[PDB]
Amino acid sequence: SVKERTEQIEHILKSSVVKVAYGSSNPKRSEPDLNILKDLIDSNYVVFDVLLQFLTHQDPVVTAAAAQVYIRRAYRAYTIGDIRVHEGVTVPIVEWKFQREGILMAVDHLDDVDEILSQSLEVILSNVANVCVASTEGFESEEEILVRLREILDLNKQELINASIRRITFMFGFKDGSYPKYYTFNGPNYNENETIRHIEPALAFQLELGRLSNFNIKPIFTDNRNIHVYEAVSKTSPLDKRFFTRGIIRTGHIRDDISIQEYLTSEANRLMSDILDNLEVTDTSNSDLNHIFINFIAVFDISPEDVEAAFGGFLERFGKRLLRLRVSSAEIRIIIKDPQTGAPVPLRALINNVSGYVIKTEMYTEVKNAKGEWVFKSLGKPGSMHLRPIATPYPVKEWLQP
Repeated sequence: SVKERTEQIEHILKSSVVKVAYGSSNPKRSEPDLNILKDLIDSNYVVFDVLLQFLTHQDPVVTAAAAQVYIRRAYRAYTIGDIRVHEGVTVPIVEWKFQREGILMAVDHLDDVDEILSQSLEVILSNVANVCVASTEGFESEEEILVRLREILDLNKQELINASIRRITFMFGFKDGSYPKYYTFNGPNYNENETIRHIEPALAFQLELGRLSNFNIKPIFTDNRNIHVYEAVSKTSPLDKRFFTRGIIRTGHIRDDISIQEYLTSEANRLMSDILDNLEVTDTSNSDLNHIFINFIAVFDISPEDVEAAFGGFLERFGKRLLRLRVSSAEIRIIIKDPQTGAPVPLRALINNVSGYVIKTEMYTEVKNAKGEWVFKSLGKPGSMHLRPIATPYPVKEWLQP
């Protein structure tokens, strides 16, 4: 796959750019066919892991077709406008509108940023800036690479504001399969939003950090960038300390042999082990109600009954590890494709150790309320949160309030 996908993109981007037959030359710069890219933008598989490669490629016409992907996909749950491709100081600059405007830039090395930055800003808090770096051959530590960003930011600060930059994101490509890195900095003082590291901000909703609105969060950086760990402390009670962990699975390659059930289940396990590793290391001192949240991103042909079955025994299998770490509940978010309609239908497994004697895997779908809001709707018999809103924050231990 890594290779075959990477190969698949080269062709796929170029088929959008080709308008003509053999021999006859094509326009130097035309639009790219959406319909060809519509596979890549709406794909169930991962894309942002390699796609970044094809942004600082040779042909500038390609770069453009690759960026649309990045933006079209990145802002797919947004009503996107029209995209305009400029030429900047060195590299081209892509600009789009959505509902506010966004800038996208392509670079070769972090030393060349300060340059194009200021320039690009001449294209013009409510707007979005984000930058891809092709490489950082020159630095070593991460903290090293940051402090240059902190400069590169603090240096253009004024210009950044004058373009109403809500937030600016620095991306870092790869080719070996690693998911890119991301550093996003907010606001009128430009500063790392540490809580959304290593995710495009448009997709950040994936972590569902809103649901931690009753606690004071702090990330706890990790080798692994599918896993986001947060130390959380009740706003109303400093003794109610917890550890919310927010894993995301996005599928690179499904095998032929194995069913969807087996896939979900193994991929599922594979996180857990890492997840639980990172905890069996970090200082989880007076923790007590720790939480795991696996968010599958692909869409799947499995059926609800199959899904549920996929997670029978899931936790039981890590009994000790979960018990010493004091994890109590899990929550998994899977997306089925309706058998007839083919429409994607999201599910929600919720598994609860609570009432310590047995585990309980409540199941649910997501559905819009009468009022507008999305709502857990139990698949089976009414369960804990049958009409409750999906976006409902985690409640605090009230009996620790002074």
